[PDB]
Amino acid sequence: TDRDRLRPPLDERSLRDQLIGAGSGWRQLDVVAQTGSTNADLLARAASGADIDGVVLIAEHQTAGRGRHGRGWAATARAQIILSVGVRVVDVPVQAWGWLSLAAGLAVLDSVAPLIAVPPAETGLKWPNDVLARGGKLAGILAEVAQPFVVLGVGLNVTQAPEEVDPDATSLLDLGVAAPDRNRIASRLLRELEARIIQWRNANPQLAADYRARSLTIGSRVRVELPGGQDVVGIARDIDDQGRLCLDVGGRTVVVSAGDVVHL
Ligand SMILES: Nc1ncnc2c1ncn2[C@H]1CC[C@@H](CNS(=O)(=O)NC(=O)CCCC[C@@H]2SC[C@@H]3NC(=O)N[C@@H]32)C1
Repeated sequence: TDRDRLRPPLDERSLRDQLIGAGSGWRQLDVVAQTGSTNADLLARAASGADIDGVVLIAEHQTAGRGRHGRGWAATARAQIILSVGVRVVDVPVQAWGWLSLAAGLAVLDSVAPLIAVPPAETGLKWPNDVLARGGKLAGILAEVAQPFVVLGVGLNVTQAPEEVDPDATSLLDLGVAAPDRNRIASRLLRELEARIIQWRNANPQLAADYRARSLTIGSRVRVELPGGQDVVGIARDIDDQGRLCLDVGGRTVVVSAGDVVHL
């Protein structure tokens, strides 16, 4: 397609020089031409004994991507920022691990927000793992547990056309960013991510506060599709200390640990 001219490759050397060294917590960064799933790859490293804390894996293309709840993730080469990072979590109470996922979405949003000229309506965070812009899914986040680690995965649509991946998707290009630079965006993303991970590890109240400020879900009428197929309709009110969504259902509180949110 014509978007190929807007998709130059990543510069691995430059990313390493920016992100590895004094002042940074990232220990390793690799760019691979392609793989099945960056999340699976880092999980596999950990499963064979690797210390993956602060390890970054970026793929130009991903052929067997994973979404939440056994779903998939679609991509074409060089159209997204596709990455996974390792996070040691055993030092943090297990009940707080759900916030690491929310923190990642916040980091992704903050990394790309200033690139848009004028933010259209419905731009922000949808619980529990969506970055939305103009109602479209700009990025998806997947967290997978492999004690003592969590592997955090990010799929961010940079020039990816919705016709290539999913009808409800959007990208920076489709949001009016004419020539997005994936090298600059990747660096910004990883720096934002480091800060949010540190905040999460230290239970900094600003993490929850900043998330709330960018939430599209809180205050909205929602239908939540639960694991198992059930739907619950209510109004989202808050996120608890476990990262769970708190719903007002006719005056009753229903707290949801996992589900698919539709804003009504
Ligand atoms: N590229 C896409 N953009 C927007 N929506 C998409 C795209 N591809 C598929 N979709 C739809 C089709 C299935 C839906 C999956 N939604 S979900 O259940 O909330 N899961 C997610 O959003 C988590 C996605 C995480 C993908 C990252 S990419 C690198 C890392 N490795 C990996 O295999 N997964 C993560 C979204």
